[PDB]
Amino acid sequence: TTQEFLSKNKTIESELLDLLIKPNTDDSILTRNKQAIADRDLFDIEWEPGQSLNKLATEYLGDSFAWQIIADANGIDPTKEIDIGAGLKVPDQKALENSIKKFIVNSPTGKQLISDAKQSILNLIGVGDSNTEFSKTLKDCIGKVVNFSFD
Amino acid sequence: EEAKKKVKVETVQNGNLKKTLSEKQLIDGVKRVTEYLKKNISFQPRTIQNILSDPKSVIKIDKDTGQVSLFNGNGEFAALVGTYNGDIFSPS
Amino acid sequence: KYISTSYAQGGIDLPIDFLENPDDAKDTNSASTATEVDSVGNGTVSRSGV
Amino acid sequence: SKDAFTAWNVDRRPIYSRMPKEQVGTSYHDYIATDWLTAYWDKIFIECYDKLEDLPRQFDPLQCDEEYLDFLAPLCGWTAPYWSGDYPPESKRVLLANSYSLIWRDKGSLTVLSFVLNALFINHRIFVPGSFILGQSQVSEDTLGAAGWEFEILLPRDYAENGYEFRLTLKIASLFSPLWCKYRVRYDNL
Amino acid sequence: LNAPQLVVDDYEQLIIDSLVHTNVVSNGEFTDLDASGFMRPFAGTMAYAGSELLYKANLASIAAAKSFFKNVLGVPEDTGTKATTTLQFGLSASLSTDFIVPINFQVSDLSGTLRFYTIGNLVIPAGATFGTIEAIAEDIGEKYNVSANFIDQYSTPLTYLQYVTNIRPATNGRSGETIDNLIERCAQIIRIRNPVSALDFEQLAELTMGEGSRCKAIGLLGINKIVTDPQPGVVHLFLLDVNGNPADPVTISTVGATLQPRIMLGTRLLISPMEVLNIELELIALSDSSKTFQQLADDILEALKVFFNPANLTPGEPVLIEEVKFAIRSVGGLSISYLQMNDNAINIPMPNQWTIPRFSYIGFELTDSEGTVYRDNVVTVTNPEE
Amino acid sequence: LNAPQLVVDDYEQLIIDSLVHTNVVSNGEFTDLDASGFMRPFAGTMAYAGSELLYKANLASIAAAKSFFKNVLGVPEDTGTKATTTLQFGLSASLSTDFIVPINFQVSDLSGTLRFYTIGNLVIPAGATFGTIEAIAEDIGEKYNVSANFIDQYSTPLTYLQYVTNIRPATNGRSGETIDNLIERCAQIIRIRNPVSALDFEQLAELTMGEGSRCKAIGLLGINKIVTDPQPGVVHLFLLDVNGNPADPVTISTVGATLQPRIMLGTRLLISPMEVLNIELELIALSDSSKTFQQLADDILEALKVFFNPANLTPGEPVLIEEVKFAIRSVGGLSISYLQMNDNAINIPMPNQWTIPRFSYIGFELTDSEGTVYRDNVVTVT
Amino acid sequence: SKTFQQLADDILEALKVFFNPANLTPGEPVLIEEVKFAIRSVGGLSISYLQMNDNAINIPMPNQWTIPRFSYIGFELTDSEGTVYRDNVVTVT
Repeated sequence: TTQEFLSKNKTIESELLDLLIKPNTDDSILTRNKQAIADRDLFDIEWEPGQSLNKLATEYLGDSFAWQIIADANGIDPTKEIDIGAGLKVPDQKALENSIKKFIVNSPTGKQLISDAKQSILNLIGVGDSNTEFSKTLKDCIGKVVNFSFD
Repeated sequence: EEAKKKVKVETVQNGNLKKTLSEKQLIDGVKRVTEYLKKNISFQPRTIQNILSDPKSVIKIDKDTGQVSLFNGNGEFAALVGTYNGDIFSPS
Repeated sequence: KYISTSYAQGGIDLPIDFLENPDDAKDTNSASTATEVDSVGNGTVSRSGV
Repeated sequence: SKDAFTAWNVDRRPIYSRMPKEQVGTSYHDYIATDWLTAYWDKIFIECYDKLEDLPRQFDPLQCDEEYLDFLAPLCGWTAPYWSGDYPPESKRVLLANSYSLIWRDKGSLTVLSFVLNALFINHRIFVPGSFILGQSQVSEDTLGAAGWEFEILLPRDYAENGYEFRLTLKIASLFSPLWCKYRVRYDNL
Repeated sequence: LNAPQLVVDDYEQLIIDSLVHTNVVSNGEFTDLDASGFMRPFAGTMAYAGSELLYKANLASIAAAKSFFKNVLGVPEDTGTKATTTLQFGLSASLSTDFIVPINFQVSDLSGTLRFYTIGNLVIPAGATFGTIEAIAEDIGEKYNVSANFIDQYSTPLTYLQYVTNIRPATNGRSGETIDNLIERCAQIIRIRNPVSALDFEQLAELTMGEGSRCKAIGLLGINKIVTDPQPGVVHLFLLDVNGNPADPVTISTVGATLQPRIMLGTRLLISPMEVLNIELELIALSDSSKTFQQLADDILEALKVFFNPANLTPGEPVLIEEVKFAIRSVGGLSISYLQMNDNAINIPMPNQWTIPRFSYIGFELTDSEGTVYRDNVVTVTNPEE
Repeated sequence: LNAPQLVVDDYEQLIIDSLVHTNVVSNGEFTDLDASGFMRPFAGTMAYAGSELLYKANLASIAAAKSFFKNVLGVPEDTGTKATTTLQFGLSASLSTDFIVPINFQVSDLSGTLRFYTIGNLVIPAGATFGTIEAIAEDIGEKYNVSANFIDQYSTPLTYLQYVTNIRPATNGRSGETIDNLIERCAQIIRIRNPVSALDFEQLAELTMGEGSRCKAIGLLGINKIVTDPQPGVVHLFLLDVNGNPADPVTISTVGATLQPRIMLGTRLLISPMEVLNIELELIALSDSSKTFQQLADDILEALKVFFNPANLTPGEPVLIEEVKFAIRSVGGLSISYLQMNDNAINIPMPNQWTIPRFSYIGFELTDSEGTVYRDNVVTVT
Repeated sequence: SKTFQQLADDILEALKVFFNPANLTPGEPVLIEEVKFAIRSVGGLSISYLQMNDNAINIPMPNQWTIPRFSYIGFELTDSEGTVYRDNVVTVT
């Protein structure tokens, strides 16, 4: 019944169930901004009186809600003050599409081309849900009746 | 373009709502339904309070039509209480 | 809208009962109520079945 | 279309301050109803803004509020008997602060056990039995010795036997002293 | 999950508070405080956006904690566990050729609702009449934890295949884990380095031995298993295998090999199988008629099987009759009158530090308002040993 | 689980949905949805303020994670470190008083692009001609990492100050840190582990000593080194120095100071020098004529030095003559006929569990097919 | 898992809900099992002894028109450390 075991040094049954802590960077709040737009694709403007991120988004990106990209391109907390004469980097409209990195992912179903970028650009590109296919939209609404718990 | 067109057309009042319920709207709807059921438990039919007393009983809110239903522990359909649109819950 | 299609999975994406209808009740089974009996009086009486 | 700094930190009206102002006489800022209707939403947004600003503080155990100690306990690895809602909040702060740096890193060491006992406000002495005790053993005739896997936790007479402190010490020793070691909680003979 | 809420986030509450604060900001110049009045459109329009924004603003801290638990220590998102059993197939006659039962062969119970599939191809050599192979349940869940000789119905007929059954009761059916179980799994990774002070408890019960097993670490316990004789430098492990029985010697050897490079040099590790105490329950309860007698009995049996899970039980700890009665009442729709465990109404202490309870038999005597007495008896274990 | 997304994916969608909600609330009355409507400016302004709020919430959750890393985990996030060096100021005269260099003394390279500032006040005492103080870069970045003597230009001359230079090369200049590096650095803290097995103790001893030293950890071995009398809770360490000799007391103290705070309660750590057994080899082999005698001698000597390397030897294990023969024959150009280790042709067992072999002499007696005898003695001891 | 004061407050609210007139059927006996379940449903405790009107049995209703009323609760709570929290709450008026 009992099995006397003494101390050892290196065993493979322990390697089988060994390493646990895994430092993988997966989709989370602290990995949304991993991807960076190339420096050659930006414009280096100067902060002047009367400027705001809304204006910069409107003139350069054509959309008022695009400011999230600009701040994400600069590491700027918007509610913080931008000093007068401080430099900012504004993304181009036509040069924002080349920050979309396409790679092939392997699946038991098959190869899939996948877009990768900072999440702000992903939201801006998919605005209006134009890029996604209608089948995806129908898939997420298939389960309309949602199980709720009662107390 | 589609939103204002759907706003112009009068809502069916028996099928799909014009605005599909979101997750937070679903949470608020379950809150309102639970409040109403806890307030009106004594007037509920014998069948409804029988399933409500079950700890394994579930309510089910339709995300697109707003219908709220009661299912017992077995998962079979038991009864319907009302409809929840974006703002108010209407019992039936 | 009318060409795009997606495929879900039997257990991964949906419960399996979503893909079956109650009309076609599965074939169940039960202990047979017709088992022949030995009235000889030598041993157990049930002969057929299990 | 004004900047976020002025709207959130100077005006503190992130909604109203953005309403158009240019056409004096007929504009949103020229009618006080616009100010009244949006006041609650600006208030709520500013409260949420201050909460978000203080959020990074709330993840520091020494600086956070007591509502966050239980929320941060799983992050520091404190679940199961190793954690307790009955612990005083200051002890919770001290245990959470030194989890990855002292407690889990060197678990089983004398320093870790003594630190955990001190964090819970338990004066104690860790004493390894031996044949030579510095207080009273005489150099001429007494001998040197050691216990091995044995040690003891001596508590002052201020505590009551098998009371709160004795049984808390037993629980802590079971959780943090190495399992193969023989330990006994005892009254300090000094 | 239990994170403080930064701001109030509720549609109706936002509407009401917005109207009241609009009244307050003016010196009572705005009096339309009716939360369903003519200001309902404006306030509701504002409150819709307000709630849809504050709902996400309230998720910041929990998002940070989830990101920490996910990135720096990747933890798999557990979905469940499928029950497994061992099917024996028996042929009608001795063949001159080797019979083959294909992979994914479907077997079921009498009712036809629980379905198992063979793991791989079974080759019964020519001249043999039976052969065994493992089968896995169709889906996750505790409802697939069936007894021995329950799964014997098969639809597709094979030539000369006479019968099929399950020799073992299917086990390890799990529907998933709660938030607290996942939290505990994450925390054990944070604190298991150099197992000391009953982290041996945690290194084997769910690791290196399977999911559904149990361990019990006792310090200073010699080969005699007598508490009053402590042996410094000795750690004794008592093991219950993944099947819920005392551990097989092969599992003992495996766990010893796994733990050898992790124990302190000079220390002695002892590993022995755990022991089981059988619990027999008799319940006399009054039914509220909100459930049928069969439904009540099934619910009570399922609740007790959850309660007496070795994962939910601490070895060596006494079974408290109040806790059992609470677990029974948590089913709902009944009122407990009397409960007997092992022919008494008192708490059941474990014989020693390394004995796990295992409830085996339960008798029901349910009385309704009309006065019908429903009597039933259920045996849950194969036999008193296993 | 997967963290929820904090920002709203589509804010114009939020505005449109809020307007459809106005119609829902009014049950088919509020149908206006363009910018000229009454509700659209309010809804849009609220949506934009909410976008700002959710961006700040995202930043706040990220900062909360980073602050948890800094305060609890102990790993701060690097947003850029300013490079630091050690400036030395050399005087032109030996003052009778104290020479005080103020803080923030600006020095720079020849181009003036890279500028450093003293971190503190430099106090050269009376009778001293030079003094050292650390300086920090003007800005973050890797461009401030220069070699020695490259930072010597200063614009504000001081009386009696002859030269200013940096004896050290400026280091620790980084322009930032990716999230991958920070995550891996956080994971490294969690992985930290005190030694608990014999191999762990040995490896930790080698790390403290240095490349080329060896250790042996034995449990239950008392201070008297008597195997027949075990002592509970004792871990004996036997060390062979980085030079191959038994560890001297200074090395013993150096490794003890490092290993003492790592042992857990109830364990007694004893550290003792290793023991060395000298191996003498006498070899008679037949060269196949494929290589010269001198080449064969050099190759066999090198192969045996590799074989008897401390890293290749397990302390306390016997020296097998067959393994030595295989190591010698592994060169290929010879054929061993006779091998003697310490005047014997049998495996040498070590006297105790803490002895490592160390060969100190080899006698080559090589022969070719023609009968030429090459004889040599090589003493490999220091 | 909870402080003594939090446990006492939660048990008090649970019992106030349990003995709410709307939740009580007049003329029905007050089952000690039901009170034990109501207290245990708080979660952070484990009941060892409960006495209703100086007895550990069900209290039958005098007639068919007697509605029970919660009047007094005596808390004697203990933790694994042996600390005892003692209190006596009168719920009248």
